[PDB]
Amino acid sequence: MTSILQIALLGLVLVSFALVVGVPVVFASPNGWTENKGVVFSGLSVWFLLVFAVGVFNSFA
Amino acid sequence: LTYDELQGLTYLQVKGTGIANTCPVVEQGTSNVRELKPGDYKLEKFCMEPTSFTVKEEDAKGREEFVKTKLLTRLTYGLDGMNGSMKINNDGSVEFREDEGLDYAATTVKLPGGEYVPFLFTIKEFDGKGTLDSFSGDFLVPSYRGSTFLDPKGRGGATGYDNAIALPAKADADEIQRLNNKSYTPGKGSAVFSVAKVDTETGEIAGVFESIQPSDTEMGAHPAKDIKITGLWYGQLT
Amino acid sequence: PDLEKWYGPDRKLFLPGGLLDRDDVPEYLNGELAGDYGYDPLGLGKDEEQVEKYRANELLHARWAMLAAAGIIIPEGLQANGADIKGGTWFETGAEMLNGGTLNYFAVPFGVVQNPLPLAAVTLIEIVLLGAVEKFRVDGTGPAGFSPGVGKFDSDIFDGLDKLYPGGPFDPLNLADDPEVFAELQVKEIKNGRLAMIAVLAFAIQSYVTGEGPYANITKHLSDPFGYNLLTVLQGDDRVPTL
Amino acid sequence: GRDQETTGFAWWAGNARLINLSGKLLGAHVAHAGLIVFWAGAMNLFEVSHFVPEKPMYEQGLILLPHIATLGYGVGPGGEVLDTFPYFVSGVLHLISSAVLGFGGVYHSLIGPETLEESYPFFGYVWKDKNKMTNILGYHLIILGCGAWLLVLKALYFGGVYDTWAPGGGDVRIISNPTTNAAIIFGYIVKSPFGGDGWIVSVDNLEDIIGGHIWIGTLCILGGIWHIYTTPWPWARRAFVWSGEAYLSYSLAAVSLMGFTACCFAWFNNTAYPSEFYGPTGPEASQAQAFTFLVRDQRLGANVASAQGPTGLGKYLMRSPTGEIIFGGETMRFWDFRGPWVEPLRGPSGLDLVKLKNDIQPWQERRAAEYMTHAPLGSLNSVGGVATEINAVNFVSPRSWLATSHFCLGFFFFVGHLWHAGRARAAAAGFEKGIDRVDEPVLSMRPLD
Amino acid sequence: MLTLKIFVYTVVTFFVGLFIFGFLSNDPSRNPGKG
Amino acid sequence: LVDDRMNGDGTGLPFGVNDGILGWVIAGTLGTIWAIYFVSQKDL
Amino acid sequence: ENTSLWARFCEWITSTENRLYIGWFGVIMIPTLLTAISVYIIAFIAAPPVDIDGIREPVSGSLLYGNNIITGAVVPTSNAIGLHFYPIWEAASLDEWLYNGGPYQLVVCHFFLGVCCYMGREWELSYRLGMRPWIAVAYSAPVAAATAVFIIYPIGQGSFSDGMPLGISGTFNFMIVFQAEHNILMHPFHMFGVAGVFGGSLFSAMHGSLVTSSLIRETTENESANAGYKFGQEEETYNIVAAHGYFGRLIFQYASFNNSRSLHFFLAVWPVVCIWLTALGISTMAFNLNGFNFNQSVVDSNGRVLNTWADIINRANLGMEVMHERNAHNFPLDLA
Ligand code: CLA
Ligand code: CLA
Ligand code: CLA
Ligand code: CLA
Ligand SMILES: CCCCCCCCCCCCCCCCCC(=O)OC[C@H](CO)OC(=O)CCCCCCCCCCCCCCCCC
Ligand SMILES: CC1=C(/C=C/C(C)=C/C=C/C(C)=C/C=C/C=C(C)/C=C/C=C(C)/C=C/C2=C(C)CCCC2(C)C)C(C)(C)CCC1
Ligand SMILES: CC1=C(/C=C/C(C)=C/C=C/C(C)=C/C=C/C=C(C)/C=C/C=C(C)/C=C/C2=C(C)CCCC2(C)C)C(C)(C)CCC1
Ligand SMILES: [Cl-]
Ligand SMILES: [Cl-]
Ligand SMILES: [Fe+2]
Ligand code: NA
Repeated sequence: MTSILQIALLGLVLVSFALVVGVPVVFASPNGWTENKGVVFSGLSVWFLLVFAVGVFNSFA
Repeated sequence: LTYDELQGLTYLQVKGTGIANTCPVVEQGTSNVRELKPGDYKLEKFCMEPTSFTVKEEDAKGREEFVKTKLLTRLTYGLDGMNGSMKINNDGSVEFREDEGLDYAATTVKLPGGEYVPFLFTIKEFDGKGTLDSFSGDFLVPSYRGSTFLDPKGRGGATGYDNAIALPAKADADEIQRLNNKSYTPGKGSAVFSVAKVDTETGEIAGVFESIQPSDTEMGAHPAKDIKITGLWYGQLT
Repeated sequence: PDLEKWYGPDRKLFLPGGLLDRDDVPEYLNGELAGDYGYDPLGLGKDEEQVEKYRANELLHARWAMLAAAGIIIPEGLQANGADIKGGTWFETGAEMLNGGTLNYFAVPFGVVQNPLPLAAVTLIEIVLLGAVEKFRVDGTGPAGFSPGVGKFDSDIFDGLDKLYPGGPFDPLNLADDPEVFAELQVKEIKNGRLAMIAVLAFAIQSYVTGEGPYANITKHLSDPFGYNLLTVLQGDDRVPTL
Repeated sequence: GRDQETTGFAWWAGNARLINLSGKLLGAHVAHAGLIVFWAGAMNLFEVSHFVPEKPMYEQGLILLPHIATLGYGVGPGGEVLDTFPYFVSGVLHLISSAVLGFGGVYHSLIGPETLEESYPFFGYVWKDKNKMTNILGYHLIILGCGAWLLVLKALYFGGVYDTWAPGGGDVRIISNPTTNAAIIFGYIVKSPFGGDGWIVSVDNLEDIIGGHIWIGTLCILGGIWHIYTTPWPWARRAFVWSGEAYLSYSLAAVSLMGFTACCFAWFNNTAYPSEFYGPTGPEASQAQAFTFLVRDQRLGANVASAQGPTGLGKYLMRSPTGEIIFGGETMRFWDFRGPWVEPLRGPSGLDLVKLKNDIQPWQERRAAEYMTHAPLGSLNSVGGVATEINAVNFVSPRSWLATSHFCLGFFFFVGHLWHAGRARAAAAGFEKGIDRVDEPVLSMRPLD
Repeated sequence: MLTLKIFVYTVVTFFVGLFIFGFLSNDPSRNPGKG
Repeated sequence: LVDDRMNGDGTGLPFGVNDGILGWVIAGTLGTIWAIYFVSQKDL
Repeated sequence: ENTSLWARFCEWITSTENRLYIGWFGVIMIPTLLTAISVYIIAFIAAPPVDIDGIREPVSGSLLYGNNIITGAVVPTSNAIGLHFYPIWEAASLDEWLYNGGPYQLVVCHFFLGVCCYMGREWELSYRLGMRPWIAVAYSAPVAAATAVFIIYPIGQGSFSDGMPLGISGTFNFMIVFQAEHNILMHPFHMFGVAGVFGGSLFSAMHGSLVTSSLIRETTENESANAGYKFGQEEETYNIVAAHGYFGRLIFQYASFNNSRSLHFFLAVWPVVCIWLTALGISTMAFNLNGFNFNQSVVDSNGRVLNTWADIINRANLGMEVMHERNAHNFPLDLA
């Protein structure tokens, strides 16, 4: 059950890397925030679910 | 201030107060003196405290007298924690032996005229033979500085140049006592003690003393001066 | 006052302005009901008929779950500090009177009286009482009166009343005649109800997970914050230290 | 953002452009808060990544783990590490909270509202609005009081804090009955900063620590309520400058004093900075040298009260300028030191002679030996010892690193306070740009200067 | 020495009080400019 | 003892006052300066 | 209407019309600096020997005690005192106070107060004159250095005996002992300080020679060139463009200072920031951070240690170590 924790954590790192690249360029693009709301919220929701998943799966690891 | 409540105060209650240089004073007890139980005694926690320092000063008109001096150092002169043994006889004949403990204190005083007089206020290796009212004797006085000390131009007994090397032509001249020979020979001091305010219940005594010792000689240099010291002393028995 | 923060076009939404432009709300939630945050990711509202029909069930769930939250947190705490309750914990209170073991009722401050009536009588009067009340609720028909707000009212008052908000007989203390304060209190009621619904569902899942009551949960958590939480309880037993 | 033609401030002063831009200002602040929380998480995880179970935390260049361990996490009797999971949890919570704060900072910096006045009057402010300036001050004072009370709660009911003064080498102890006496609390404040008193750096017991924290938390909450419910008095209005750069200058002078105080706390205090976790202080290492050279020469059959130095003073024991017995040598200058490894040997007369001869303890002797061998002496290469020593030991004390860095930061922040105090006064006066060239004040003054 | 200590103490608190109340006495109004 | 001193070092002595007349003259001098400052108000 | 005694005194203190501006910073500066000046002169002339090292080896320090201008110094406070705040009323006698280095502590405290209030008074005169306020920021560099050698190094080392002796040969002694313990030459902040004063002389001669190179003709060979400049004149007295073209075609045409404003900003900022860095060099070596340690850095394949220039520095450092405080040491490692 450790392998699922490393997969969840590395997925969290990839999500955070994409967020560091994407959230500023989505914010500062012309009229890009108005059309990328859904993808940014999707990234943040997956990020939060993976943080909670890693935290919970550490209690079983 | 007795020895009982001295132990009752912590470090921080005497820290910086000056109490730590004060010998205990037996408030209770009697002054009859003769009621001391004679016997083979090993006194422990001997305490010593000066109350005046005087220096013999030579005057042009020939008057030789002890002058009042200003203590240049702060409260670093009293002596505590000395040990030894003493005997008391039937008639009152007492001999005093002092062997180990903090029995010395480097002290510096100012003659009127601004002359620094360093002297090692010492009582080490004291043999006080006499009676209970008064008992006197000699005590060993180390010079001041040890041989490994070196003066501002190197030199000194154990470690140094043995020569004023700052000028390469004054190698052998009338400064013999300054560079050729360094003398640290330990001298002998004269002290007088007195006992008052004895306590036979807890085996503790008090009294005043009277010491006379020379100063530092600057390692075989300008003459020393005799230092008359007066104060109070405290001790306990066995 | 300040009813322009819960109704109208300018009202507190379920997301602030940066993450939710005001044009992103469903058109059928434009500030007409108490507790309208424009919260609808899944289209269950459709239009105003279905919204107020679902609000009926929301309000009944709220008015049940609030009393429920009080009824789960209070007697367990009373027993924990020392009342003679014997069954304050909610997921095992029903197990007390399985063998005739009737519960002890606390009429605080003058209580700890034994309830001398068994489970069969409890359930028979519980159905015949609340079934009568719920048949009254759908019909708006009530036999007798003597409410403190209006005394000894006859049955010709529940007709004409507003459904889900029947003032008068159900309003002994009034304090709702001003439509302004009535709207403010409607927002207060629905928000307290949603909070208590979240609280009681949290009570349920906390009980299923930790095997104990929520007052025990909050008490042990306040005693040891890091030593007693979700990540502590799912550990099972200790943790191999990393030294 | 903007350019120079619309702001008048160049890029090397570009943050000045957002003095009047409240939303971007708030975003820059919370993005910075994200940076602080990010460094705390990143460095904390880096430290637990570079942590060796055997060596103590001062040998390994650790500066955050000693803070957490002082709080009483993962340590037990004597200071050995029981687990690093509390440190890992602290680091991870800090990293994730920094991610959230950085999202907020990036949001208000890039697409957040320009000013918070026209729409959110609770948050939007002008710098000359003394009521709302005190309101924000009161909010932050309530937050500070809540943090101080969090430390009080941690010391009272949440495991206790680490005490180095408890017997047996010290341990994590629960604080019971903190000193709430106002005289004891404020006598530290009114105290002189010099030797023997040390101002507030000489707080030497956890009861005084937690009592002072009770006092600061309650006074901070009270001041928060007072500031939210009042407006500054006319004497304060006359005494002060009421621009944003002036408020910044006040904050800079305050945190500069705080940085200097933290320098002195790291260098001198050993109860808030336990020597097991942070290494020995300078005085501690000197007294440790004299102490272990006393006990070595005792075990080699020698007398300690005798054997004066080359100066006739006492190689092992002398008397302090007030009277009580102290360690001989140049370490006499550090006679003011008080540590848990000297107090069981120290009585009313200073160092007790019979206690120092007989009542030695093995853990005290080892602690003195290690506090010799790991003195706060080192280079910038992290080469231990004096500047003439070999390149063989890799050690510079965390006390040395903290004291040096925070003196540097305190000094520059005092200078920044000068810069902002002067510029805020000149901007309120109309001098920030130069002399007017036709209404020059010196030309209206008499000659002869 | 105690007399000297009381004298220096009253001198210092006098001059420091002068400094405190001089900077309380409306100091941002001493400028020679407009503002 | 050989000479008289204050021995005021250490002791956590507040404001360095060993006798109450020191605190009284500090408070009194600050008070006199405050008195002249206060009565010399409603000026400029 | 302005008749009250405090307001009249306030207008006297804050007045620009004084020959020397006093201000509210000057009402703290002037007594403190006068006290420090008085005690320093009196101590330099007639101070009896001072036990600096605490080992009963008093150092003379004063002219009447056989010193000259180069050798006389107000000797630092006793090492037995440490940092224990020794004023006159703490001492039993003036004799004891003079023995334990009291004048040094008096001068140091008053001088630190005096320089802090001097920097404040520079700000306050700039405020009452309608000036811009950062000359005090520029003066914060020598103030920082004075505090680093009179306050911070004694605080970090535990004893005011560690402070710089108020003298010339005492200053040299402070440097020799300092390099012995800390190896200041191998410190980047001190290297920055040396670069700062070398660049200060560089840019002082540079700017003075460029302004003097581009002086405008108003006078004759009879009259000194300064006689072409009139006090308070509106026209600029030299050709900035000519000097700038000179410097550009001298080193690099683009990499010159086209703004005289920016040029004078650079002149101000360079030695000020470098003296800031080297003052923190002293301040960080107070808490034993020291210079670089490059001893036995290079070794051969067979492990033998090659001597290096840093190792020659180390040899000189050992000579500076063992001889300094020759009698004050009782133990091998010099942690104190
Ligand atoms: C000092 C911090 C601070 C302040 C004063 C503000 C202020 C404001 N924000 Mg904001 N924000 C912040 C931080 C802050 N924010 C952070 C860190 C984030 C990232 C999560 C956001 C993300 C954010 C968004 C997406 C939006 C705002 C918006 C707004 C504006 C009004 C709506 C609102 O309340 O937002 C709501 C913010 C929250 C609901 C976050 C939860 C706050 C709760 C109360 C936490 C309780 C605090 C508690 C003490 C924890 C602190 C721990 C501490 C020790 C670190 C308002 C002026 C809106 C706006 O721009 O209007 C156009 C908007 O859309 N903010
Ligand atoms: C603590 C450091 C810090 C912070 C927080 C800020 C913050 C800010 N600066 Mg600034 N600045 C700084 C340092 C800093 N600066 C320094 C050192 C300089 C000197 C070079 C400047 C010079 C400067 C100038 C000249 C200006 C600003 C301006 C601004 C504001 C708007 C910038 C903008 O939106 O343009 C757009 C910027 C971008 C599109 C690039 C940013 C992309 C992202 C945010 C970079 C970080 C990515 C990050 C990892 C993503 C995290 C996401 C999260 C989910 C984890 C803003 C609030 C402007 C201003 O004052 O407003 C009027 C302005 O003109 N600054
Ligand atoms: C390059 C920038 C930089 C860096 C990397 C650091 C780094 C550091 N500084 Mg710092 N500082 C800086 C700049 C910097 N500083 C500047 C420019 C100044 C102004 C001159 C300061 C002034 C300063 C002071 C005054 C202090 C530090 C201190 C510290 C150290 C600990 C930080 C800390 O914990 O503070 C504290 C963190 C907070 C106050 C945020 C809130 C945290 C809450 C309140 C703690 C909750 C704990 C709670 C009890 C947990 C229990 C939970 C529950 C059960 C109750 C740390 C290594 C400290 C130190 O070690 O002294 C040497 C210290 O006292 N610094
Ligand atoms: C939290 C404290 C703080 C805050 C909020 C501000 C805020 C501000 N300052 Mg400021 N300042 C401060 C402290 C602070 N300062 C300190 C401590 C100093 C040192 C004396 C200065 C000196 C200063 C000057 C000279 C100026 C400002 C200016 C400004 C304004 C524009 C800043 C800008 O964008 O420049 C841009 C930022 C950069 C170009 C980056 C600077 C890069 C530095 C040189 C690198 C240093 C990093 C290095 C690791 C430091 C190590 C030293 C030490 C830790 C060992 C702005 C409102 C300007 C102003 O007055 O506008 C009104 C301006 O002229 N400040
Ligand atoms: C060892 C003891 C010395 C310790 C020093 C600290 C003592 C406690 C003083 C703390 C008072 C906090 C002052 C904040 C407001 C000052 C601004 C002001 O001034 O604002 C000024 C403002 C202007 O209208 O007036 C006002 O707000 C009214 C001013 C309120 C200040 C009250 C002063 C208390 C009594 C003053 C001395 C008693 C006088 C006796 C001597 C007189 C001659 C014999
Ligand atoms: C605006 C602006 C700017 C910026 C600012 C800032 C400051 C920002 C920020 C921000 C931030 C502040 C960020 C942060 C973040 C964070 C993150 C992104 C995170 C995360 C996470 C993760 C993913 C992790 C993981 C892990 C764990 C959990 C532990 C173990 C290990 C690991 C690591 C794996 C600048 C200056 C440029 C310019 C101007 C403008
Ligand atoms: C926690 C703790 C504690 C406690 C503490 C406390 C309690 C603190 C506090 C405190 C306080 C309570 C403080 C206060 C302060 C203040 C200050 C420091 C200030 C200021 C300012 C100034 C300097 C002013 C100025 C001026 C004048 C003079 C007049 C005019 C105006 C002006 C502004 C210019 C203790 C130590 C016990 C222990 C440890 C821990
Ligand atoms: Cl030397
Ligand atoms: Cl030594
Ligand atoms: Fe020029
Ligand atoms: Na030596």
